[PDB]
Amino acid sequence: HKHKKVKLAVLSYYKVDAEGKVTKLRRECSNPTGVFLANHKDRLYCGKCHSVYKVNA
Amino acid sequence: ALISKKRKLVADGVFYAELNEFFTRELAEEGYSGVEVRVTPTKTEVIIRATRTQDVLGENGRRINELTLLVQKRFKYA
Amino acid sequence: ENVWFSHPRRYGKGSRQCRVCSSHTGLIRKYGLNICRQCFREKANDIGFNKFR
Amino acid sequence: MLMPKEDRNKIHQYLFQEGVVVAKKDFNQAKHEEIDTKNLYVIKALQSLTSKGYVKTQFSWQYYYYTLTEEGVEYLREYLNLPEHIVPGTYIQERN
Amino acid sequence: QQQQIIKIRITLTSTKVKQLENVSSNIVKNAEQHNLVKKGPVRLPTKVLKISTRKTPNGEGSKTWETYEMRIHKRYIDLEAPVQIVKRITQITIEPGVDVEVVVASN
RNA sequence: ACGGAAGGGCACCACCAGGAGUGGAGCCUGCGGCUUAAUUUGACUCAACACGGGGAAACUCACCAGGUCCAGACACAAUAAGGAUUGACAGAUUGAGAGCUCUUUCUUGAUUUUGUGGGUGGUGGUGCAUGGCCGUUCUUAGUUGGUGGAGUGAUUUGUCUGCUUAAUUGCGAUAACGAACGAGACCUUAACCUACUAAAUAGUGGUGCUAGCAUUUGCUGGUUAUCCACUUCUUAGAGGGACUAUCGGUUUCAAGCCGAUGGAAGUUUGAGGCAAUAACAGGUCUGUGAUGCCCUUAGACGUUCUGGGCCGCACGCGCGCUACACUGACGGAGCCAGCGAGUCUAACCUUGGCCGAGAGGUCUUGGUAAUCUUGUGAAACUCCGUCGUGCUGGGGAUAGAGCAUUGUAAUUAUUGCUCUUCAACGAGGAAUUCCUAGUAAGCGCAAGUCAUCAGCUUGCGUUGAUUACGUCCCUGCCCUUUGUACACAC
Ligand SMILES: [Mg+2]
Ligand SMILES: [Mg+2]
Ligand SMILES: [Mg+2]
Ligand SMILES: [Mg+2]
Ligand SMILES: [Mg+2]
Ligand SMILES: [Mg+2]
Ligand SMILES: [Mg+2]
Ligand SMILES: [Mg+2]
Ligand SMILES: [Mg+2]
Ligand SMILES: [Mg+2]
Ligand SMILES: [Mg+2]
Ligand SMILES: [Mg+2]
Ligand SMILES: [Mg+2]
Ligand SMILES: [Mg+2]
Ligand SMILES: [Mg+2]
Ligand SMILES: [Mg+2]
Ligand SMILES: [Mg+2]
Ligand SMILES: [Mg+2]
Ligand SMILES: [Mg+2]
Repeated sequence: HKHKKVKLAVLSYYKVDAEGKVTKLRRECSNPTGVFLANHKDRLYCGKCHSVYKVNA
Repeated sequence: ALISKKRKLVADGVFYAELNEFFTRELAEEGYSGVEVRVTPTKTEVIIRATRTQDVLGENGRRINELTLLVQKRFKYA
Repeated sequence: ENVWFSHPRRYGKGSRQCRVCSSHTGLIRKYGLNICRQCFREKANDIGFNKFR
Repeated sequence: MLMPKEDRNKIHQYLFQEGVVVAKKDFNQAKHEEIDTKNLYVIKALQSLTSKGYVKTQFSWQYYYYTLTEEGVEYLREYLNLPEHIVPGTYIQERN
Repeated sequence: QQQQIIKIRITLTSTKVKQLENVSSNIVKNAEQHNLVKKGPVRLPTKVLKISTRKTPNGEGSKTWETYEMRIHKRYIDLEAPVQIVKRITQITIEPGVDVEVVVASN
């Protein structure tokens, strides 16, 4: 009754030697707990914004 | 704290009854007999009438400051 | 994370209980005793309530 | 079921800080006096302590008096990472 | 500070008339040989707190009732005394079972 | 112990003389039955049935239809940090803005999960396993032993024929004598105190100071370093007071009883509180974190949330409210209690002003209280009117429409108010209850319950009878003699 907790490695971060610099799109925003979140269907899961969250991507 | 004398003296009796039952349950092996409450200005003193006044006072004051801490913590005493 | 766990208990029987046994029935509220009738009988002497007449 | 480690720490440190806890038998109270956590949390944390020892429990009119034990002081001081026997925790503190 | 009138009222409340009248006697005497102008101890009507209960913990039986009583006795004394000495004599020796309230008036 | 055996007693939970009734009506309320998803239960003569403080909208709650949660300690074996576990927006789903569960992908981090033991909780069972408490026998007057006497003994006497008392209370009789418990004493309360102590939180008289009158002092409003005095009334401490006193009668001339006088008081001065021994398979496990044992413990009998039921209506019974009218209803006016309770330890008791027919609303006020609500200006009652013997201007059930208040929520109408509807009921059968003086009865008020709700209870005062001061006829209980094949005791 939970996520399978599969051996998930780092996601949304492609490589470090990707011909040849580090390639991590979605430049660091004010959401540090940067970090990658859930997209369900044109939505994002509010994870750190306890007060205000006005952004859509 | 701005209470009528009626409700104040009733609360004082209820305070005594609860103290008595608490000491009855805690001070069993200590031979607890009864309790007395003298309310003086700036201090309320609770006299515990017990048979063996040694174990109730523990060693160097054990089980008597434990009781003082418990009583002030339940009844909100500074 | 639990909004379904509490319904109003501000007035009425369920809002009060005996300070001795936590019973909602036979509760004596005069002068703020908040003790049920049975426990009051067993504890009236050391509250200060006595039988005279 | 569960209990956050921060709340369990802030109850254990409170217990060790004076040796006693008083908790009204009222689950759902959502705020113990002078402990920044749930009343249910303090009752169950101290119950877990009591079952393995470490604590004496008395009820007395719906109020859950809790006392530290001489063998539970050692467990709490190892738990809270305090200097060994330097702080009694904190019974024999001032008057002596 | 030096022989100044205070307009004090000492209100004595208790459930035990004997000790209540001992404290009242002590106050009146300490006013007497200290040469005060005092309004004698006024005795307010006794308050009888009545609680009427059924005797049976269940409901069976003849319907027998009990009336438990608590008696509250109230007195008060008015004094015109220097504050320091009467404070020293009345802060001390507070007998148990008697609640003492000392209040200053601007009358 | 019992007796459809004899005798003696006692008692308005018996009767006599009577009073008020109840039983008949309509409503209220409890109980059985019926109904039901559930209509949760316990109690069934006194000694169940306005009882469980049981006036349940939710809660209470124990039941029914459902939905969550774990608040399953602790120990052991596994599960995990290549993550044991936790929580969620949105939608589906759901009564539900319960991430309950799914879809989804985020979050969290030996706090937990699974199993085994073991715990915990339970208004689940068992009151015929118990404790405590309560009720009942019985608030009756009874119970017990030491020494002595009787008897092999179990046992018996004392502890009794009589008289007397409320009392095994006494006077007496006496193989018993002297004692203890119970009764009494005691305690609380009610009544008296011009005698004591005192009071701006009680009251009164003067008046420093006034002041308003009608008048020339009658009625009153105001201030206590904007006064003096006092304690009769009130309060409450300490005391006093009654001991059935005095006198007469009567008694075995004793215990006592009766009458008169006096007295605040002469029914144990009134009423209560406490209250022995031995018991009851009396009630309560549904008051208790009192409790043995049994049951259950994660799809729970734990706990919570939503909804419903507890109130359901061919009917049978109990406690009651309102009545059947003129000893009244209605309108106006007069107009008088005592016992209480009450908020800053949060909205309690509410004056006054204003608004509104009303219920109520609104702005302030005082009171943690002998202070303020509150002189609780209560109702019955009194007077003057209207009505006029007509189910009538008696009665107010049932029902309609509307305005409010409490509360999250008022539908199965919470309650209140207004207008309308205007039933039975013409004094109640067999039967049956309570009661002897400030009592019965009538009348309300406060308190408990309580957010709201009393037709209930616990108290309080207001008005205030008639009848008898007795008997053993009925009922019940106790005692003596007696009979017994009863002792699980008719
Ligand atoms: Mg008759
Ligand atoms: Mg009738
Ligand atoms: Mg009838
Ligand atoms: Mg329910
Ligand atoms: Mg003998
Ligand atoms: Mg005998
Ligand atoms: Mg006796
Ligand atoms: Mg007596
Ligand atoms: Mg006087
Ligand atoms: Mg029984
Ligand atoms: Mg019912
Ligand atoms: Mg009055
Ligand atoms: Mg008519
Ligand atoms: Mg009419
Ligand atoms: Mg009308
Ligand atoms: Mg109701
Ligand atoms: Mg009732
Ligand atoms: Mg009869
Ligand atoms: Mg024969």
